[PDB]
Amino acid sequence: HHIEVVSKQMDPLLPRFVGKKARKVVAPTENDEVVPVLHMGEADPNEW
Amino acid sequence: IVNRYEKLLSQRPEWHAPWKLSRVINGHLGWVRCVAIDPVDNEWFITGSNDTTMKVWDLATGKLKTTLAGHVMTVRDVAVSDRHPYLFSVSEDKTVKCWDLEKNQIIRDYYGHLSGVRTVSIHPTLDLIATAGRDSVIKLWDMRTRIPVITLVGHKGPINQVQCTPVDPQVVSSSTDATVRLWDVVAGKTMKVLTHHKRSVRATALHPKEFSVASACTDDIRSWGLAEGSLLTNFESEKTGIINTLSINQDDVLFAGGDNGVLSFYDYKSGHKYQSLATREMVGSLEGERSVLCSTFDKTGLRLITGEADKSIKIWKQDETATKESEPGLAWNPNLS
Amino acid sequence: RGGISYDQLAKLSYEKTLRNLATQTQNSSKQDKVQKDTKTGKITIADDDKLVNKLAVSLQSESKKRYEARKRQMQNAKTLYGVESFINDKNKQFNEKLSRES
Repeated sequence: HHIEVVSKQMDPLLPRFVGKKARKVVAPTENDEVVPVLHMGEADPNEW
Repeated sequence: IVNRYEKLLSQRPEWHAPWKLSRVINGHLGWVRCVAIDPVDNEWFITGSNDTTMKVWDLATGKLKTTLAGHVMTVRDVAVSDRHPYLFSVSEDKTVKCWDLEKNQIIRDYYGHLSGVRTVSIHPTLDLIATAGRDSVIKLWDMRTRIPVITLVGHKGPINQVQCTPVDPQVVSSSTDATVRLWDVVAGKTMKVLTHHKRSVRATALHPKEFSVASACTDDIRSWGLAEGSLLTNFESEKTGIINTLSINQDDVLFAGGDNGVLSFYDYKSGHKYQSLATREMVGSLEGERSVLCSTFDKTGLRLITGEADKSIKIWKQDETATKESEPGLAWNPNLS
Repeated sequence: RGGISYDQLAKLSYEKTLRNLATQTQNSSKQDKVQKDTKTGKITIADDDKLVNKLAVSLQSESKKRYEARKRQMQNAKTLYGVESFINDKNKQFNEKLSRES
């Protein structure tokens, strides 16, 4: 069926972006893979 | 694994010459947090402070040219532009302020950090700014329209040090979660993660040529190849903690400032440490106040400029006698790791 | 003298549990695989229902014991030291930390 996309001119007085409303969102963290954290006291506490 | 240890005994690396202390410049009221140098003519410094000011020192004679006020709180970072006559300073006041070098008046203020902004780096070819700080995010600022174009979600803690590169990853970042990320900005997500650091990475420096970075931590200064993101080399360090800053001469000399006041010079190729110095604190100072907050080399790389916590800037010059008579430093003996 | 780093300690605990386990094995002597699907790489490992129940029971039991011994040190800890004045329990505990700092 194809398509043709055409914009509509908004009534300048009415709000453009009728749906934009300030609201807060918590985003998920999608964790695909794990990054290995790869690094290379006894008497020390008596000092520290 | 011994095969590697033989392969450390063939090279006998890279002689260089020692450094020594040319000049002492007092004149800041507070600490000296950051230093940058005119990228074109090498005629001056811009030095932050803990007194909020900026004092532009002449490199030749060390005289004080001008004072740039206008921050209410301490100035953590300062960076000067190449293609532009602009100077981007940034502070703990939550603001990145532009400076027009011509008329010396604040032009633009960039807005929207949550808290103090501890790093600015000026992307070489794009007319961008890269800012970062306790936000735990990197903001790519459009220099022209003051629009925080890109925001990079990222490290799990504050971001100490940020750099810019012309090709891929265009932003390297270092954080107190003890990681270093290599960023892909167009897609806006991490290209590569480098976790090998065991504590906060407090300083990085880009090698002017080989397209690599030198990353720091408490006791271990590593290097990293950019592009692929491999480790390249290590640098031999007993406890130097803490490493405040690094600087890379064009001769492949790798400076390391200590918080114990020791100046640890390295060769970049090897990992060898050919010199370690100790600064003299000051007339009335405390032995705690002896450390190195920032440092840089000029365009040539034959002089060194280190702001110190004792309220003084010091200028370290490379000795001209040297050669083989007696240069030799610690002489390349490496203990098993 | 003294403290021990978190590795050596880990090893010691590993050995301790090895001995305990070997004792379960000996007392049990006295009283007397890997398949990966072609469709998905999901691996499956055949399990004995016994020794799994024994495992859960072991963990729970040791948790109970630790919790209880620490609880007894709770009880004696507050009943032993009556010397200095204290407003509440938490004060007395803090000042016993001050006894540890000496």
